[PDB]
Amino acid sequence: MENAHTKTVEEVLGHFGVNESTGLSLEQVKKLKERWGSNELPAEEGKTLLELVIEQFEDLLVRILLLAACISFVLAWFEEGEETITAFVEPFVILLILVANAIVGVWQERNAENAIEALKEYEPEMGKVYRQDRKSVQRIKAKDIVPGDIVEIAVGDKVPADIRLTSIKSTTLRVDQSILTGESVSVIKHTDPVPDPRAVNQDKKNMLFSGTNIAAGKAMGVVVATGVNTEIGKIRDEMVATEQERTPLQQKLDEFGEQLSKVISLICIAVWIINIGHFNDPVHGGSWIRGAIYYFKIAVALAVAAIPEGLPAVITTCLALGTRRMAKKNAIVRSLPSVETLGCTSVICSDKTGTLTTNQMSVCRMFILDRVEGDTCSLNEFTITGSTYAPIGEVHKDDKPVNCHQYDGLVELATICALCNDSALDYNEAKGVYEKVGEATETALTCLVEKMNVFDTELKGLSKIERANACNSVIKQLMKKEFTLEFSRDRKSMSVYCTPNKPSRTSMSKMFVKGAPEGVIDRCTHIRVGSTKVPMTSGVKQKIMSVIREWGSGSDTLRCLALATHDNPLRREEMHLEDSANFIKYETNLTFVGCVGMLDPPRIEVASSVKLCRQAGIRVIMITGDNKGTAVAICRRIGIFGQDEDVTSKAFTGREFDELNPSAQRDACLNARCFARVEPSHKSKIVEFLQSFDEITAMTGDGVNDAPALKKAEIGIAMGSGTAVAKTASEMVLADDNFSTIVAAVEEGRAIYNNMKQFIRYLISSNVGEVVCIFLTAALGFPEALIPVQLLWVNLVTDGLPATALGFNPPDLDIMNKPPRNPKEPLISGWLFFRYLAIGCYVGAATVGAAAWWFIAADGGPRVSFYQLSHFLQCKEDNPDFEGVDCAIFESPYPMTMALSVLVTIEMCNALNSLSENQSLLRMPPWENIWLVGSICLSMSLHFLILYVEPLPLIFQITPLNVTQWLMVLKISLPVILMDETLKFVARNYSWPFVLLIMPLVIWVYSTDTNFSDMFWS
Ligand code: ALF
Ligand SMILES: [Mg+2]
Repeated sequence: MENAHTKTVEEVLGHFGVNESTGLSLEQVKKLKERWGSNELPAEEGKTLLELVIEQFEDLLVRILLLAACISFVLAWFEEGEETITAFVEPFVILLILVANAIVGVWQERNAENAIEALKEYEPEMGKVYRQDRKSVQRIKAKDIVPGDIVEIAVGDKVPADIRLTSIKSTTLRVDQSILTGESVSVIKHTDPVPDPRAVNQDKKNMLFSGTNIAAGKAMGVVVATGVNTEIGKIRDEMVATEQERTPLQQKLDEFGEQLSKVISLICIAVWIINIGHFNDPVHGGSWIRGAIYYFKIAVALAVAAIPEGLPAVITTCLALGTRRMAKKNAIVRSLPSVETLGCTSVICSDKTGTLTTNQMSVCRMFILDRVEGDTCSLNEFTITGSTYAPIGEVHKDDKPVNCHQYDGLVELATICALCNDSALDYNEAKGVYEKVGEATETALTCLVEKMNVFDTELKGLSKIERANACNSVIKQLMKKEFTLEFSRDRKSMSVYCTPNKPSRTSMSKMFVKGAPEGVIDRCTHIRVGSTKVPMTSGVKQKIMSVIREWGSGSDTLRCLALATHDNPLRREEMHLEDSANFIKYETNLTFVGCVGMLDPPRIEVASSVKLCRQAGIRVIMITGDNKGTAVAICRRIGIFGQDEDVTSKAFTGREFDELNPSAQRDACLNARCFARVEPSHKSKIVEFLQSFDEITAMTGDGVNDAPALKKAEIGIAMGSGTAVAKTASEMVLADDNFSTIVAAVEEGRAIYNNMKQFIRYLISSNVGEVVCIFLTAALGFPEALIPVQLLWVNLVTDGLPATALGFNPPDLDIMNKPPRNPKEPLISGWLFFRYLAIGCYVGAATVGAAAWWFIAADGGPRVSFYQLSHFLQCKEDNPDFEGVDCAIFESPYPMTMALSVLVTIEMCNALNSLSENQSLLRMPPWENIWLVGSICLSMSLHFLILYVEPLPLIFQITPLNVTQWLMVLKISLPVILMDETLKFVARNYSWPFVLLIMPLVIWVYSTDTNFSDMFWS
């Protein structure tokens, strides 16, 4: 059945072959069941850990590292029995870091909440259905309802499937459609067809939708769609068809990984070509026997040197620290990688009710009659302060405190509001927040009554439990409700009959009236001025109507609720209380006591957040299921739209949006800033159109309708008092219900992204330095200087501690005044690429020289020959007298610890001057980041431990160093800071206590004058 709302009830009955009270037969129900299925939303299967691990192992960098570990294990098998189990430490440690990365990634991306199964609890467990031929009413589970079936729904019942209403009992059907519109207001429904092929769910008032409870009233209806074909079915389908896409930083890192893999392949091929020169098959030797292990030892070392192993760990640590800061700001973050993507947000999409507003209806304006002029009257307008159901508020007439006891019209209005309401107010001691037991409008009237002590009741020390209803109880003690007249569609008003409790009261019959201004005023024939009744006149009616229209159609489109009372009601026994037609007849001689106006009020922290978003370059677009007028009024109130701003081509509705031209279809999302009366699919389409412009969108909401948009958007935020569907479909939850936390999170994400760029560049520079070192050692043929396990230790511990310290950098001063960054921004620029490539080349050359320094120019150590004996695998016993030295000195740990110490100290110095992108270290000292110096001294302490503890110098081929060699290492390492400062100065042009600290040290280390002898190849 398509467009069931357009067709009449007879047509939709005939199409299904269904009649009232004889809905279906035992075979027709089976045919409809097999044709469609079951009234159920298929759940999402939980993601198993095995598939998560397999997918996370698909990373190219991880794959290269795993291949390196495997080939290292193969090489270690060929190793002799002379060495101990330390030969297998390398594959073990590489596998350990790989599984550590996998486990930390699982911890990062594991969420127990499921987007469908736990969330779709809106489906009723049981519903009275199946008006088949067997009996009358069948209370069978809603799991197996067929589209042809007839359903009856009662008060508090949840609609099982998409139902096209046929008959309405109790004259009113109040439906709560918050899951599809976000509004808790009761939607009065009818059975008349709406003759439009394309209509939003709000326009469809002849249909019932699954998962929506009934505020009041009972009715009968015929199902139209079930299971996936329902509106909640569309919500679930949107919830499952959206797969989270890698954040822009992750895309940049994947591009870097692909580039790194290709350059690894090229460098490995080049090394293999060069290794042919040293080990040539025409030259008689064991080229295959022993040249293979040397080449593959390079390949494993090259792969280890290229991959920044500690980068995922430090990134996770930084994201976890940012998440902890957010949790200290009362905002719990569910996904760490989405913390940084907050900074690059181009557009913020928001839901009006609950997120921008308080979702607590409160009356803000009210007026009564004080003086009546000739064809004119004087309205005593008041304003109510308060946006919460708590009765803490004051009346303001021209912004002055007012005591309502003196005014008699206010007392009458308060009595009418107290008695003519069915709802009430209660206090939750557990939560500490007053909540509405019934309708929002009647609860707002109750709160207004309690705010002003019209009888001057004493509330000096009343408990919060009894403060909720004290004034209402005092009023109700005076007047008792004999009966009530229910709301009706035709009269659009509510009447309550009351009798005074005092036995000697002269007046004994009063009917209070509360309803829509039009009908109530047209049915009003007198005006209540103070305690005196006044005949009505045309001018007073016209001015009252004009005031109502300006209150309900301007900057603050409040819902208008006219009030009245009946001073001469007919006797109770004279009444015929069966039909609603007699109600309007009995409601004809009212006196206009006054009127009130109410709206959903925005929070007291939204407008500032919106203007701060505008300052930072983020556009805040409001998308809501409410009517366009209220949406625009709230937009103007919170500052999205100007008070006098024209919104002809900037505010749209879903029906307007769908029919719009494709070029204008793009243009609307390009320029418009407010969307109202939109389905959840419309919100998803808005977000998708915004993303099509390559813009990161932040969706904020608190309802089920927001969930498809929250999932579709890159980052989704949910309020801490909204539905669990929004909470679990969003990456961030605002526990304190504070909107400024969003701009705070954007600021923290920008700072986090800056720090992440800094330490990513630092780690990549270290890695390229190690790669250049390995390539130089392979090409020259010199004995190895850096072993892969030393590279693991350097890349993980002594780099992650400085990397975390660099992630602890203070943020930029102008961080929140800058526009959002382009998502396609390269992580490395050309000049910075040149800087870090030069640093890496210097690191490689320095490590190679430090290894060669011990071999050739050893001060106090064994001095080998020139670069002629650079090749060392050709050394053998009974050699042609190359030198009278042992051939086993080439494996000594002294050159290896030389290279390790040079690398570590150069990395420490690089961490010192990686504090800033282009600011020199002289301008801002390392003392600014007190974590940086602490992490660096901790890393030096760790290095000294691995040098001087008992077992550790065995795993790493290193030995303790004497003072002279340590000074040589320092002399080699120091010029890196000078080189970085020079490069920074060139970048810039194309404090004193810190400066005086290093002067006594630089002279002391450089005082010794030690020269070299390697000059022939130069
Ligand atoms: F609360 Al809404 F669209 F206004 F989900
Ligand atoms: Mg909402």
